[PDB]
Amino acid sequence: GTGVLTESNKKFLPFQQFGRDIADTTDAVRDPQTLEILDITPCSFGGVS
Amino acid sequence: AYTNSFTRGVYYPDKVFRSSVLHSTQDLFLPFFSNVTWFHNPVLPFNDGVYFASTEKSNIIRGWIFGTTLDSKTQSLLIVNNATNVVIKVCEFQFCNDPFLDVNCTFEYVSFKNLREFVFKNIDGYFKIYSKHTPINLVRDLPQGFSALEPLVDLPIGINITRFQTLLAYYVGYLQPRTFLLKYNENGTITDAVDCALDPLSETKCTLKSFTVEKGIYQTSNFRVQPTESIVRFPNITNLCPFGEVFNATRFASVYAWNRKRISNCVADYSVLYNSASFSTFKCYGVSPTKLNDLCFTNVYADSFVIRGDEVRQIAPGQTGKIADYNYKLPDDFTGCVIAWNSNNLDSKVGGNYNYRYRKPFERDISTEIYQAGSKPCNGVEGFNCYFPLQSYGFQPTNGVGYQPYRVVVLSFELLHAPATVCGPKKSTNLVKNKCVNFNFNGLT
Amino acid sequence: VITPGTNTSNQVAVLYQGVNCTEVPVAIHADQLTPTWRVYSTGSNVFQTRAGCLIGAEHVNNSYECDIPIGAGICASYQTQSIIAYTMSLGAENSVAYSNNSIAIPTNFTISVTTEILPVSMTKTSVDCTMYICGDSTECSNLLLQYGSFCTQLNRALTGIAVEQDKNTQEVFAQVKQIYKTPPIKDFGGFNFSQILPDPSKSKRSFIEDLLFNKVTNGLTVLPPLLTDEMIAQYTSALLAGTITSGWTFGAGAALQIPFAMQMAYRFNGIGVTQNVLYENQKLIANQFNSAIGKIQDSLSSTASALGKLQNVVNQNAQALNTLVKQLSSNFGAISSVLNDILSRLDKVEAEVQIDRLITGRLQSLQTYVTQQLIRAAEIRASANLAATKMSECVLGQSKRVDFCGKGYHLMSFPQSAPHGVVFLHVTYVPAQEKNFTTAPAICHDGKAHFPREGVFVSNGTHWFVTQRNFYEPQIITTDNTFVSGNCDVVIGIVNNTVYDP
Amino acid sequence: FNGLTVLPPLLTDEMIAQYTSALLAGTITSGWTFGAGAALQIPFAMQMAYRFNGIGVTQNVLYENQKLIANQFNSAIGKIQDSLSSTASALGKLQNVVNQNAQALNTLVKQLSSNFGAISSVLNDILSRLDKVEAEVQ
Amino acid sequence: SALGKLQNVVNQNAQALNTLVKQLSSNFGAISSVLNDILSRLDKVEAEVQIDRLITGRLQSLQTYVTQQLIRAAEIRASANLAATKMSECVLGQSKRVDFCGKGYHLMSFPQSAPHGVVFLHVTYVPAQEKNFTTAPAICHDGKAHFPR
Amino acid sequence: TMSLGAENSVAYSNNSIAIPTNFTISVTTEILPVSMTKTSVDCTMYICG
Ligand SMILES: *[C@@H]1O[C@H](CO)[C@@H](O[C@@H]2O[C@H](CO)[C@@H](O)[C@H](O)[C@H]2NC(C)=O)[C@H](O)[C@H]1NC(C)=O
Ligand SMILES: *[C@@H]1O[C@H](CO)[C@@H](O[C@@H]2O[C@H](CO)[C@@H](O)[C@H](O)[C@H]2NC(C)=O)[C@H](O)[C@H]1NC(C)=O
Ligand SMILES: *[C@@H]1O[C@H](CO)[C@@H](O[C@@H]2O[C@H](CO)[C@@H](O)[C@H](O)[C@H]2NC(C)=O)[C@H](O)[C@H]1NC(C)=O
Ligand SMILES: *[C@@H]1O[C@H](CO)[C@@H](O[C@@H]2O[C@H](CO)[C@@H](O)[C@H](O)[C@H]2NC(C)=O)[C@H](O)[C@H]1NC(C)=O
Ligand SMILES: *[C@@H]1O[C@H](CO)[C@@H](O[C@@H]2O[C@H](CO)[C@@H](O)[C@H](O)[C@H]2NC(C)=O)[C@H](O)[C@H]1NC(C)=O
Ligand SMILES: *[C@@H]1O[C@H](CO)[C@@H](O)[C@H](O)[C@H]1NC(C)=O
Ligand SMILES: *[C@@H]1O[C@H](CO)[C@@H](O)[C@H](O)[C@H]1NC(C)=O
Ligand SMILES: *[C@@H]1O[C@H](CO)[C@@H](O)[C@H](O)[C@H]1NC(C)=O
Ligand SMILES: *[C@@H]1O[C@H](CO)[C@@H](O)[C@H](O)[C@H]1NC(C)=O
Ligand SMILES: *[C@@H]1O[C@H](CO)[C@@H](O)[C@H](O)[C@H]1NC(C)=O
Ligand SMILES: *[C@@H]1O[C@H](CO)[C@@H](O)[C@H](O)[C@H]1NC(C)=O
Ligand SMILES: *[C@@H]1O[C@H](CO)[C@@H](O)[C@H](O)[C@H]1NC(C)=O
Ligand SMILES: *[C@@H]1O[C@H](CO)[C@@H](O)[C@H](O)[C@H]1NC(C)=O
Ligand SMILES: *[C@@H]1O[C@H](CO)[C@@H](O)[C@H](O)[C@H]1NC(C)=O
Ligand SMILES: *[C@@H]1O[C@H](CO)[C@@H](O)[C@H](O)[C@H]1NC(C)=O
Ligand SMILES: *[C@@H]1O[C@H](CO)[C@@H](O)[C@H](O)[C@H]1NC(C)=O
Ligand SMILES: *[C@@H]1O[C@H](CO)[C@@H](O)[C@H](O)[C@H]1NC(C)=O
Ligand SMILES: *[C@@H]1O[C@H](CO)[C@@H](O)[C@H](O)[C@H]1NC(C)=O
Ligand SMILES: *[C@@H]1O[C@H](CO)[C@@H](O)[C@H](O)[C@H]1NC(C)=O
Repeated sequence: GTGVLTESNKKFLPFQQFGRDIADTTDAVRDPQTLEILDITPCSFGGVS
Repeated sequence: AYTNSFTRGVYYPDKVFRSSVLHSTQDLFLPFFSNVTWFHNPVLPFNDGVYFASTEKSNIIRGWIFGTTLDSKTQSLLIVNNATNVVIKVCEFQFCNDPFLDVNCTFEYVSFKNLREFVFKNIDGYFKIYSKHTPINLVRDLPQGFSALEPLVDLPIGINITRFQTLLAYYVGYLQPRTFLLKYNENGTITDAVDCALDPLSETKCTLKSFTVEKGIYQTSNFRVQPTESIVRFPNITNLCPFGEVFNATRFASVYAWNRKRISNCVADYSVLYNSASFSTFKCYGVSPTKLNDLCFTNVYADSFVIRGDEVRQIAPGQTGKIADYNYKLPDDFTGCVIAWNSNNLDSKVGGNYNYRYRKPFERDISTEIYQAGSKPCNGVEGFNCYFPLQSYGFQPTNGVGYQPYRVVVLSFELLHAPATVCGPKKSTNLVKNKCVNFNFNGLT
Repeated sequence: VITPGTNTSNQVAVLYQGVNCTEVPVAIHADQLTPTWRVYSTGSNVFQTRAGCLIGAEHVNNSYECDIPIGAGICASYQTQSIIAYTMSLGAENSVAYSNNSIAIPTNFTISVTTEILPVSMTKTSVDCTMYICGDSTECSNLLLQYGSFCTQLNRALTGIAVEQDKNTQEVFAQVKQIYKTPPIKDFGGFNFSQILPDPSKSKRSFIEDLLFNKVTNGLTVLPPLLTDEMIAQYTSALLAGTITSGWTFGAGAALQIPFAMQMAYRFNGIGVTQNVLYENQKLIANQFNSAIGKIQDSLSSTASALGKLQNVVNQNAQALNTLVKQLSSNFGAISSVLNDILSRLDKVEAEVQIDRLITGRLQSLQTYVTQQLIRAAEIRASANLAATKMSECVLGQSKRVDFCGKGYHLMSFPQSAPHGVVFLHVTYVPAQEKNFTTAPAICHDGKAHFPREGVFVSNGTHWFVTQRNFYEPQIITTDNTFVSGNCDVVIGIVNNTVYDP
Repeated sequence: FNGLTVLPPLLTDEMIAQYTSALLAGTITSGWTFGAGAALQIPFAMQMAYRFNGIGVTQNVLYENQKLIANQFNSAIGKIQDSLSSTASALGKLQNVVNQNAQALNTLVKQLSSNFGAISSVLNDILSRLDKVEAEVQ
Repeated sequence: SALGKLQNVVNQNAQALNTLVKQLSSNFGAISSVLNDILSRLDKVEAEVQIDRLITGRLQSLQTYVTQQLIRAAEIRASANLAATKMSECVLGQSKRVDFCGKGYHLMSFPQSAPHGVVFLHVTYVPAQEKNFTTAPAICHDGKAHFPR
Repeated sequence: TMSLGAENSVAYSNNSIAIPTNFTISVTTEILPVSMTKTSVDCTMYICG
C-alpha cells in the first residue's frame, strides 16, 4: 500500500505478523529484518474548496 | 470410551494481531461439547483434521505417524520428540510402530499435573500444527476451561493424509467446518469464544457479534421443512432408441438435400454416443452433454448429411457461408448437439465422388432451376454467368484434410411442454404423497 | 429467540414464525433432516400461538403489561424462575364515577418536570468516489470514466445532506437576536436554576448539559459542523437567560424584565388557575420545582438508555460507514477483491473484464449508501423541524396545545444542548387531590336563572358555592360572580338557592 | 410465497377497539381532564357548556337550547351511518394503503418470471441442463 | 435574493433533467454510446452484447433519477402541507402559536401567488419604547391582599 | 470567528418591570414552495430511441 510508516507501542504475539483495524484494514506491520512493530497511517487527502 | 470436549481446542485462525475486538471466523474447529474418544495404540482415521491431547510430563508418548497407508508403499509423515529435538521426515518408511523403550524422503526437518494439546490439519497442500501446554488438576477427563492453541509448523508437502497413529492417557476428536466468534483482548490473545451453532443463545450472540445480549426478541435464523425422500416419475417405456440407424446409416445425404429422422417412443442413452472415440467433434448448445441422460423430450430430430471438412465450422448458430446460406441453416437460438467425423475412409472415390453436392432456418430446397448470375434471363441455357445451381465436392481418397469428406449429424431437441416421448435411462420410483419430497417429473426437478 | 438478557439468565425461548407446531420437530429442527438447527424436540414446553409455534416458554392465564412483544396480543417475560408467555393487558380497568349531578374538583396540585429528547443533525460526510472505487489505481480510473456523471451526482447529493445539517442546527438554536446573559444575583423568588444555567468552572455548559454530553458515547471524509459545541451552548444559555429574566417577551420584541414570581403568576393565569393560588403557595411551588429538577439529575446519572434517540444517530452513522468500508473486501464475482492482484495476474484484455465487476459492485454499494443517507436525512429534518417548533411554542411562549409541551397543563420549558440534538425540560401543572361534590348548571333566585361568569357551582351537601374549575376554592354566590339569562323553566337541572347582592 | 412472509400486528383489532372504547368513555364521562392527570367526572350537558365558552359563545345559549342541540347531534350521527353504509369509496385513503402494498408484492413476484438475459427464468432449468462452468454464467 | 426557495425548485429540476439527458452520451462499456453505430457496424449476435450494456447503463441512469425525484417530491409535500396549514391558521384565522405567522404578536396575514409556491405577508404587532417601573405582586388595603383582574 | 449576536445583560431585579409605551405594525414576508414541474419519461424512447 501507500502510507506513512511510524514507530509504535503495539504488543504483537511472537507469531503475529501484521495488525488489522475494526473494519479489517491493515494498520500495523512487523518489520521482517528487525522484529519491531510499525504503525501505518494513510497519506493525507481532502477536498479543495 | 467417550468424554465431553467442553470448550477445548480453539486456535489462532490467522497470524493477524487484533485487540479489544470480537472477530467472526469460519474454519475447521472442534465443536463445543462434542464427544472426544479416550485411550490408554490403534491406527485411526484423520478425517478433516484432528484435535489431539494427553496427560504428559514424562515423554512416554514419543510422537505420531500419518499418511494413506502410513506404511512402506508411498511417502508418509513420521514425527518424533526424541528429547534432543522434534525430528520430522515424510519418507516411504517400512519400520514398525515400536521403536521406543519399554517405559524416498521428499522432505525432512529438525527443531500427570500437566496436559499437552495439539491440532493437526492439512489444507491448500500444506500440513499445519498448533499447540499448547498447561498445568491441570484431573487426569481422567479433559479440563473444563478456555486456552487457545498457537501455530508451530506449516509444511509445503502436499501429502493426501487419511490415517494416523500415536507412538508410545490420550484423547482424540475431529475438526468440522463451523463459525466461531473469538474475543481478542488488549494484548492480541484470544481469551474467549462462541461456537455459533451450539444453541439458540450462541446463534443470538453471533447474530449481534456480542458476548452479552440485552432483554428482547431477535431473529437469528430461517426455518424450512426438509425433503424426507427423493421421487422419480418418468414414462414406463423400455424400447431403446434406434441411433445405429442414424450414425451407421449406409449412405449419408447431400448438404443441399439434408435428411431428417424422427426419434420417438424410446429410452435414449447419450453416453453410448459421448463415450465413443468415433467423433472428431461433439458440441452442444442449450444443454451440456454430461447432463443429457437426466433429461426427457417431446421429440428428438436427427438431421444428417456429408460435407467438406473445412466447411463443418458453418454447422452452428450465428455462422455464414455457402453451406449455411444456401444448403442448411440452424436457427440462432438452436437447442441441440452437433457431431461430425472425418469420413475419407468410406465416402471418397478416385475420380472425386460426383454424388456429393452443395448449391430460413430448417429449410430444404431441391429445385433444379439454373442460377441466373448475370443480367441475362438464362432461360435454362448454361454459359457465362448462367450456371446449374449444384456444384460437387471433389471427394477422393488422396485429398488433404480440409478437402476430405466429413459425415455430420445434428440432434435437435423438442423440450418438455406436452407429455414427453424420448427419455434418458432414469429408473422411476414409487410415488409418495403429503410428505415433503424432492421430485423429478420427466426432468422437471 | 426470546432472551431475558444474559445479564439476568441464560434461559431462552424460540419462536418459529407462522409455522404449526406439528411440523416443527419434523423439519430442519429435531427428528428429521436437520441442517445446523440442533435438537431440542421440546425446550421444556411447546405451545401453538397465532404468531407461530413457541418452544421453551410456559403458557400463563394471567395478563401482565407487555415485557417482550411476540405478536398477535402475545407477550413473554421472565418470572417465578422460567420464561412465561401470556396475552398482554392494556391497562388498569376504571369505571368513572359519572352521574348527571356529580363533579370531581382537584383540591391540590404538583409541579412536574418531564424530559423530551429530539435529534437535530447527522454527522456531515463526503466521499472521493474515484478514490473509494479505484483506490488511486490508474487502470481502474480510466474504466470508471465510461460511467459518466454517476461519481459526480453522488457528491452533489451528499453535499445537500451536509449543508442541511447546519441549517437544521441553525433553525433550532439561532431563535434569539442577542446573547442575553444572567444577572449576578439569583433572586428568582426561591426557584433554583443553578443546575441548568452555565457553570463558570466548566466548555462552559450547565451541570445537566455535562451529564447529557457524558451519557451519549479511505476516500471517505467527515466534515466539522458550522456551529461548535461552545456556540450551541451560548445559544442555549441566551434562550434560557432570556426566558428566566423576561418571560415570553424576548420572542415578540426586545426583552422586558419582570420578577420571576410575577412571570409564574402569568403562567398560572395562562392555564386558567387564578393567580393568587401561586402567591399564596409560592414556597411550596418553588420547592416542588427545585425537587423535580433534582430528580432529572438522578435520572440522567442512573442510565444512558434514557438518551436512546441520540445514541441511535451515533450508532446508525457508524454502522453505515463500517458497511461501506467492509464492502471493499467483496468479490462481486471477480477473481479477487484486491485490485492489484487482477492487474498483476492477468493480461489487459482479461483484467479489464475482471476490474469492471469490482467497479460495478463498488459503484452499486456507494449508490446504496447515498440513497439510504438521503432517506435518513429526511427523517432527521422532520425531527429538526419539530425541535425548531418546540423551541418557538414551548420555550419562547406558553403552548395551549394538548400534550405538545409534556403532560399536564404547560407552564414553561427550558432547552439544554446534547450531542446531535436538543433536550427540553417541560414544566407542567398537574392537579392531584380531587373531592366529589354535587353540582348544578344554574341557580334560580327571584325567578331569574343565574350562571357563573367563570367557574362552576358546587355544594358540600348543605351550602352552595361558586368555584374556579382547576383548583378547589369556594366563594359565596353573589351578583358579581354570576350573570342572568331568562327564568327557571327553560334550564334542565336548575336548583333553588340564595344569590347575595353586595 | 417465494421467501415472502407477512408478520401479524402486535395489537389485535379487539385491542385497538379496547383503546378507542377507553378514549371515548373517558371523553364522555370526564371531558378534557383525563388528558392532563386523572379523569374527573362532570355531567355531559355541563361539559358541553365549557365547549361553548371555548368557541366564544356564552354558556346560557346551550342550556336554553339543550334539546335542540342534542337532536342536531343525534341526527348528525344518523347521517354518518347512512354515508358509510351508502359510500364505501369514502375510505379511499385506507383502501390505497392496501392497494399500494398489493401492487408492490405482485410486481416483486412477477419479476421472478423474467429472464434478465439468462437461458431461462427458472433456476432448476439451468441446473438441470448446464454443467457447473456454464451454469454459473446463467 | 428573497425568492431563492422558489428559484431552487426550478434549478433542482433543471439539473436533474440535464443530468438525465447527458447520460445518453456515456458508453457504459459499449463500443459507442450512439445506438445506430452498433446496429450499423455489428451483425446481430455481436450487436446484442453491446446494446445490453447501453440498456443496463441507461436503465440504472433512469432508476437513479426516479428515486431522487421520489425523495424530492416527499420534501415538497411536507412544504405544501405546511403552506396549507399556514393558510388555514394565519389567513383564515389568527394563530396564537408563537412565531408561526411571523415574529411579534400576529394580527393577520395575506396570501400572494408566486411560481411553484406561495408568499404570505404576515402583519404583526411589535411593542416599542419601553420604560422601567417599580412593581408589586399584590397590594394591602384594609389588611387584605388585592390582585389586578 | 463568527458572531452569534450582541451581548446583553437584561436589567432584572425582584421589583423592576419594563412596559412598552408605543408599538410598530410590522409586515413580514414568508415564502414556501408548493409544487414541482410535472414530468413524464417514456423509458422505451429514452433507453432504446
Ligand atoms: C423460400 O424461398 C426463398 C427465396 O424465394 C429462400 O431464400 C433464401 O434463403 C437463404 C437463407 O439463408 C438466403 O441465404 C438466400 O440469400 C435466400 N435467397 C434469396 C434469392 O433471397 C428461402 O430460404 C426459402 N425458405 C424456406 C423455408 O424454404
Ligand atoms: C398539597 O401537596 C403537598 C405535597 O405535594 C403537601 O405538602 C406536604 O405537606 C406535609 C404536611 O401535610 C409535609 O410533611 C410535606 O413535607 C409537604 N411537602 C412539601 C413538598 O412541602 C401539601 O400539604 C398539600 N396541601 C394540601 C392543602 O393538602
Ligand atoms: C441550588 O441548588 C443546588 C443543589 O442542586 C445547591 O447546591 C448545593 O448546595 C449545598 C449547600 O451549600 C452543597 O452542600 C452542595 O455541594 C451543592 N451542590 C452543588 C452540585 O453545587 C445550591 O446551593 C442552591 N442555590 C441556592 C442559591 O440556594
Ligand atoms: C358546608 O360549608 C359551610 C360553610 O363553610 C359549613 O358551615 C359552617 O360549619 C362550621 C362547622 O363545620 C361552623 O363552625 C360554621 O359556623 C358554619 N358556617 C356557616 C356560615 O354556616 C357547613 O358545615 C358545610 N357542610 C358540610 C356538610 O360540611
Ligand atoms: C323552587 O321554588 C319554587 C317556589 O319559589 C317552587 O315552586 C313550587 O312548586 C310546587 C311543585 O311543582 C308547586 O305546587 C307550587 O305551586 C310552586 N310554588 C310557586 C310559588 O310557584 C319550585 O318547585 C322549586 N324548585 C325545585 C327544583 O324545588
Ligand atoms: C538480519 O541480519 C542482520 C545482519 O546482517 C542482523 O543484524 C539482524 O539482527 C538480522 N535480523 C533477523 C530478524 O534475523
Ligand atoms: C455425546 O456428548 C453429549 C454432550 O454433548 C453427552 O451428553 C452424550 O452422553 C455423549 N454420548 C456418548 C455416546 O458418549
Ligand atoms: C535425536 O535426533 C538427532 C537427529 O535428529 C540425533 O542426532 C540425536 O542423537 C537424537 N538424540 C537422542 C537422545 O536420541
Ligand atoms: C521413489 O519414488 C519413485 C517415483 O518418483 C517410485 O517409483 C519409487 O518406488 C519410490 N521408492 C521408494 C523407496 O519409495
Ligand atoms: C493427492 O491426490 C491428488 C488426486 O486427488 C493427486 O493429484 C496428488 O498428486 C496427490 N498428492 C500427493 C503428494 O499425494
Ligand atoms: C498487557 O501487557 C502489559 C505489558 O505490555 C501487561 O502489564 C498487562 O498486564 C497485560 N494485560 C492483559 C489484559 O493481559
Ligand atoms: C456403429 O457401429 C459400430 C460397430 O460397427 C458400433 O460399435 C457403434 O456402437 C455403432 N454406433 C452406434 C451409435 O451405436
Ligand atoms: C441486570 O440488568 C439490570 C438492568 O436491566 C441491572 O439493574 C442488574 O444489576 C443487572 N444484573 C447484573 C448481575 O449486573
Ligand atoms: C396444525 O396442524 C394440524 C395438522 O398437523 C392441524 O390439524 C391443526 O388444525 C393445525 N392448527 C393450526 C392452528 O394451524
Ligand atoms: C387456563 O385456561 C385454560 C382455558 O383457556 C384452562 O383449561 C386451564 O385449566 C386454566 N389453568 C389455570 C391454572 O387457570
Ligand atoms: C365519588 O363518590 C363515589 C361514591 O358516591 C365513589 O365511588 C368515587 O370513588 C368517588 N370519587 C372520587 C374522585 O372521590
Ligand atoms: C338525573 O339522573 C337520574 C338517574 O338517571 C334521574 O332519575 C333524574 O331524573 C335525573 N335528573 C335530571 C335533572 O336530569
Ligand atoms: C432600566 O434601568 C436599568 C438600571 O436600573 C438600566 O440599565 C436600563 O437601561 C433601564 N432600561 C430602560 C428601558 O430605561
Ligand atoms: C409612536 O411611534 C410613532 C412612529 O412609529 C411616532 O410617530 C409616535 O410619535 C410615537 N408615539 C409616542 C406616544 O411615543
